[PDB]
Amino acid sequence: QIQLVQSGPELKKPGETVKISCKASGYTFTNYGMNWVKQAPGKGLEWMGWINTNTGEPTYGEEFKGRFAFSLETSASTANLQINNLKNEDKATFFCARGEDNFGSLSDYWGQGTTLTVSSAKTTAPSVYPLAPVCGDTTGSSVTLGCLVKGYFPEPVTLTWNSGSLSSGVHTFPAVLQSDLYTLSSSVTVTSSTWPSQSITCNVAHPASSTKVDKKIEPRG
Amino acid sequence: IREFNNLTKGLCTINSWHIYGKDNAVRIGEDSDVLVTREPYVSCDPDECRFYALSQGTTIRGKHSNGTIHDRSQYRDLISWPLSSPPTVYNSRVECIGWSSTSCHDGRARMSICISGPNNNASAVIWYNRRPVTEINTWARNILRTQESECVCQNGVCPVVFTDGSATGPAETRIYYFKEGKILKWEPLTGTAKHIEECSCYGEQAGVTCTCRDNWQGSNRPVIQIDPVAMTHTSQYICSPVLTDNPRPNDPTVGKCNDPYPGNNNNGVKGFSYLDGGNTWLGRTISIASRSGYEMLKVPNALTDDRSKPTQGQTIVLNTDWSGYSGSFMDYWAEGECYRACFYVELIRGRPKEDKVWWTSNSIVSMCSSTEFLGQWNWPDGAKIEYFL
Ligand SMILES: *[C@@H]1O[C@H](CO)[C@@H](O[C@@H]2O[C@H](CO)[C@@H](O[C@@H]3O[C@H](CO)[C@@H](O)[C@H](O[C@H]4O[C@H](CO)[C@@H](O)[C@H](O)[C@@H]4O[C@H]4O[C@H](CO)[C@@H](O)[C@H](O)[C@@H]4O[C@H]4O[C@H](CO)[C@@H](O)[C@H](O)[C@@H]4O)[C@@H]3O)[C@H](O)[C@H]2NC(C)=O)[C@H](O)[C@H]1NC(C)=O
Ligand SMILES: *[C@@H]1O[C@H](CO)[C@@H](O[C@@H]2O[C@H](CO)[C@@H](O)[C@H](O)[C@H]2NC(C)=O)[C@H](O)[C@H]1NC(C)=O
Ligand SMILES: *[C@@H]1O[C@H](CO)[C@@H](O)[C@H](O)[C@H]1NC(C)=O
Ligand SMILES: [Ca+2]
Repeated sequence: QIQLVQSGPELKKPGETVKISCKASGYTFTNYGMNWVKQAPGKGLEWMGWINTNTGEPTYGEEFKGRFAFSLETSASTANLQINNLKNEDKATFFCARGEDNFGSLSDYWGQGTTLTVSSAKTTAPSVYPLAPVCGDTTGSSVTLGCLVKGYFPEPVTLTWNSGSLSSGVHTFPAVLQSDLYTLSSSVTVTSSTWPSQSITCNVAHPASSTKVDKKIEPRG
Repeated sequence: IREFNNLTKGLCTINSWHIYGKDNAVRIGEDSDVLVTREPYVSCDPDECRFYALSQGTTIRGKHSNGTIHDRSQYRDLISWPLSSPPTVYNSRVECIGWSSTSCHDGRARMSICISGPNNNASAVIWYNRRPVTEINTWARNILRTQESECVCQNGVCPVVFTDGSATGPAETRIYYFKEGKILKWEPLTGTAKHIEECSCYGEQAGVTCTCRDNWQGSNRPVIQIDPVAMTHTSQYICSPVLTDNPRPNDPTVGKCNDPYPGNNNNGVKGFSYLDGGNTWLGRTISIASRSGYEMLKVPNALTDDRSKPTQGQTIVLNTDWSGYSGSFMDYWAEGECYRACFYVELIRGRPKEDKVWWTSNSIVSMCSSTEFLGQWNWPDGAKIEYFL
């Protein structure tokens, strides 16, 4: 039906330029202009502007006329936003969303969001640990065991237990930046019959480094 | 003609639409003495067709242009000027004074009707042959209004649809019957239609059809058919799931013929439709929420079917361009076997959506039908709000 996929999230150090792509599907590009929105973390939603996907000409918001530049490859129905001289205060997730009407007073159908971290910090791979318990039956016939993904940059990391099969019982806690790097953790609770009998595993992917890790939480107690 | 007109013919096959007129008023208006207007329409004399519109009494560049968002004021004047020229200070013909109007030629002379007033003491004066002939005063004292399209005449009888009352409630609509400016009869709205506003009318085969706006609950238009011979009428909604008012909910799969189709209330925009069985064409804005884009869609037996989805279309104004009011007109004195079906679309520019300027205004596009299946273009007002700064 209508789908708008955006580029993968980018790491750029202060000063560079970044072109985020929004490849639109499902509708007819030429009849519906594009809205670009800014979701800062601590602030909520900001209309950045709109581009007439027919004539090509853009209306910028006041907070953005000058480092942001909307453009599009109509041939591929892609609308692209570029930010020149990245000031770290551009740390956000920019959305493309369809202007239902002329000028965009209604964004029906939004795209997935592209995240931008403007940092000078170095890409650092994570170091993954299996957090087995000093036994301790965690409530009725359940053992909870974890996996700690420590010290990497940047976000994200893709933690899955047992290649996706362990989907219930999982809590992956939000990653937190301790100044220069990230720490992550998830727990999973399984019944005693299941472990140490079946083979519980943590698979962790940090694609920035190009890292794919698989830790057996083997019983060390 | 030297004789009254009878609507003897029927519509011709609508197979596509061809451009009939484009005034380019705001584009030219950045440098000539083009008048600020809004609520346009077109009407034909037996001898020529002209553009009519409600003037705001200022040039678009003139400093008094600021604040023309207001619909009614005592500087409003109904004017006419040649087909496809701008409303120029030096060539518009003022037709009567007021902020609501209808006008139409009965074959001999023409009637123009301009309502003027305070919102609780409004008064219509029915001009016939450029002289003031009759005057009707407010029956419900809350804004007396009429068509903003042309009326159709038959054998001297021209029905006209007047609504006084609330645009948010029950209002008090009534069909009036003029012959030579005098009031032949007037009768109250009847039928299942809940609230009538800004009726668009075309005549064929001695019957006149109006497609209006339900401001209150409608998102599907009330259709009034009037019989100018017996001075009778009925109203209903259009059965089709293809919803044509603006704003509107998104079209259902089954529509509604005897009640408003529920969803967007206390709002609408004037519109039209040619209602003729297989050969029914409905016009609508493309945006479900704003007057941008205009398209014509063929929805066979739209009037009568709660399942009629479209079978052919045509784009008039892209969704990236602005549109507005639309209505029907025809050249009843056009030599043919049949009536060529035409419409106009008003193209609003200014406030509120382009508020970088302080004036609202518009230009006009109009089409008539062709039986050939011609190619389509899309027809922008065309001005750049940035050259007026
Ligand atoms: C050369 O010129 C010729 C002549 O013009 C060109 O051929 C014409 O091309 C037209 C466009 O390609 C074509 O029109 C289409 O006709 C089909 C019938 O087969 C008709 O369905 C289409 O109308 C729908 O689609 C348009 C957009 O495509 C919508 O804007 C429109 O509203 C109609 O769809 C909406 O309502 C339907 C009915 O309820 C729904 O079923 C549908 O889901 C849709 O819903 C959404 O839109 C509404 C408005 O936005 C909204 O209210 C609702 O809630 C939903 O959100 C379209 O008109 C002509 O048929 C064709 N004519 C001829 C004679 O061939 C030719 O291509 C040109 N050649 C070249 C090379 O350029
Ligand atoms: C007429 O146009 C002027 C601009 O030509 C409008 O002026 C603004 O009006 C507000 C009050 O509504 C002032 O406080 C602003 O400082 C004015 N500045 C600007 C940049 O326009 C005026 O309001 C308009 N409206 C009418 C009815 O005169
Ligand atoms: C017009 O129609 C009426 C009936 O509606 C008829 O009596 C009259 O003679 C007709 N006149 C012409 C010129 O057709
Ligand atoms: Ca409505």
